[PDB]
Amino acid sequence: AMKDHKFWRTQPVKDFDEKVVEEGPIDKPKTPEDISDKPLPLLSSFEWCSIDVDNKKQLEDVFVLLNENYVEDRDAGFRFNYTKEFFNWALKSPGWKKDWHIGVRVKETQKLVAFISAIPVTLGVRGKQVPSVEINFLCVHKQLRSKRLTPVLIKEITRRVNKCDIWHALYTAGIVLPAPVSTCRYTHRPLNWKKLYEVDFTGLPDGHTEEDMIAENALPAKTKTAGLRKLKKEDIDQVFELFKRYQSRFELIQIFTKEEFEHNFIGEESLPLDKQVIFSYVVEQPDGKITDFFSFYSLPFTILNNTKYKDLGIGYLYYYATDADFQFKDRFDPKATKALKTRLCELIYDACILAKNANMDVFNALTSQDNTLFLDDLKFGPGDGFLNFYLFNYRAKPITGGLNPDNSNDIKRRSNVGVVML
Ligand SMILES: CCCCCCCCCCCCCC(=O)SCCNC(=O)CCNC(=O)[C@@H](O)C(C)(C)COP(=O)(O)OP(=O)(O)OC[C@H]1O[C@@H](n2cnc3c(N)ncnc32)[C@H](O)[C@@H]1OP(=O)(O)O
Repeated sequence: AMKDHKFWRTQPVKDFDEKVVEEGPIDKPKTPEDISDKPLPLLSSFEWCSIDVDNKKQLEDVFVLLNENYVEDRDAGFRFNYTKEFFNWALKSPGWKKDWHIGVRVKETQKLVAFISAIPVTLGVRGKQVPSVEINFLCVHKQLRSKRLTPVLIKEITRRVNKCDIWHALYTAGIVLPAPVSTCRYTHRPLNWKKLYEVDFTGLPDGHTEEDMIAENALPAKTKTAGLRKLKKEDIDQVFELFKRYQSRFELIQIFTKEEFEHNFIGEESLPLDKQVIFSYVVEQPDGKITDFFSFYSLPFTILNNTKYKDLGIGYLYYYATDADFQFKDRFDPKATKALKTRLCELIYDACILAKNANMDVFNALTSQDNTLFLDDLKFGPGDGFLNFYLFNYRAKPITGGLNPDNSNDIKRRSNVGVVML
């Protein structure tokens, strides 16, 4: 499908199979002065609204809307379980504005029925510094589906961001839209097999007993990497530089500021185990040097119609970095690769141990970054979904997603996608 995109055919996006030769903005430059200060027209019975994350009730309508409508099928037996903690983390990064957390409420009932948010970030695209925004959490109520409300949400958010002189954005989607700059596959590492099976999230291959599977996926109780501990504010300067250094190898990344970095990796203090969102770890050597860093975040699902379970823990491998190959000049030097693979397999194995001990039931990871070096060895099984990466108002050459043409993990090129979207 290439011409049947009534809305996207009108937007400044790359075209399918387009041979990019000059990367960069698509539309001719504009000024925030050429941008209407008035919110786009909306269906007579609807009205725009600005969700204040700092408001209990308002933030609540957001995750209630998303929880009830994020899954496409009432018979699924499961639902997303966004929390106030999750959104406080994801929506309050430095530079955020209530004006960019947009919703659509029914005038009469004031019911939230749509939502979409943007957060400002600096994107690094093949070395190019691009002030942008990341769009996420787009959601339209099930009763308002196939009515083409989405394009209006997109256009209204594009306007508010443009009025602030920001002209680009990164967004991801499982569905195929005009020219993705990259595609990655999802993988799942069973941490609590028995429960995943009982809530029907994994199968039992013919020839295998439930005992085979449990033993096969059984994990040690304690981590193994020496010097491994939780990230602390004291560590920020070192970890930040280590991260930036490692990240520079990728072609698509978010260029954090120390402030953004700290907000993103050290969560809200005083949160119970069962409510904690971000989990960041570091490895410190006897000389005080920080040589490793990895993180994962929690986003549970609510389980339905089950007498034994009503919640499913889901950990998502996030950002990480290590100096394991800083000794070699060329990332793809087979020696640099071997050294990096051995370290990542070690660090991420401990990550699975930490996620399981944190009561995560399954561990999710994409084939982005250098993930394919450890994915198969650490038993992250091939998932059924794929994630396409896109750039609004920006034309860029294709970036490796860590997949072979047959959808298997490309362990030799890995991926040049360094950003991890929520
Ligand atoms: C510089 C500043 C710019 C900032 C803006 C950046 C732009 C990018 C922002 C995009 C945010 C993405 C980041 C995330 O949050 S991706 C996560 C989105 N959420 C979910 O997948 C879970 C729940 N799903 C829903 O609520 C769906 O029903 C949605 C709302 C997604 C579609 O509701 P609906 O089924 O009732 O469709 P429609 O009748 O309103 O309208 C259909 C039109 O919209 C296009 N469409 C559908 N889904 C997506 C999607 N995920 N990205 C981009 N476009 C999408 C579609 O191709 C069609 O246009 P066209 O093919 O005919 O031309």
